[PDB]
Amino acid sequence: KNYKQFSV
Repeated sequence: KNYKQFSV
């Protein structure tokens, strides 16, 4: 959904 998820 144009979604993005990142670990920081």
